[PDB]
Amino acid sequence: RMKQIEDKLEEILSKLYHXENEXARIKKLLX
Amino acid sequence: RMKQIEDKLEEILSKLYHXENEXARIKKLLX
Amino acid sequence: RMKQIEDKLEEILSKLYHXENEXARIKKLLX
Amino acid sequence: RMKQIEDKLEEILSKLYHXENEXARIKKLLX
Repeated sequence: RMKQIEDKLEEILSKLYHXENEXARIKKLLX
Repeated sequence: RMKQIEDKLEEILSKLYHXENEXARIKKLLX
Repeated sequence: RMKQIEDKLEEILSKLYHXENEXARIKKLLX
Repeated sequence: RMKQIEDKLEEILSKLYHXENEXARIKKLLX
């Protein structure tokens, strides 16, 4: 269950990287 | 407690999807 | 340690609510 | 593994502080 929790936290970190990707996209629209 | 933690992580993932919807709403205002 | 982890996840959820607060403030600047 | 999970949660919180850094930078482009 700890190693299910770590691999939920990895796919939270992936959906923060998708944070990062939108924040280059908005900074084209605004930068 | 592990399967309480996994179901806090699910309702963090839900509030990243609300990330996603706001980052659609801001791209109507800016796109 | 599980109920330390749950209360790190509470203070991640709080800093997603600060997500919501800024996505109110940017939507004043743009809405 | 609990104290591996807490230290994934710290490096999630760090990548939320980077939320905070960008939401200073966009609030220069817009404020």
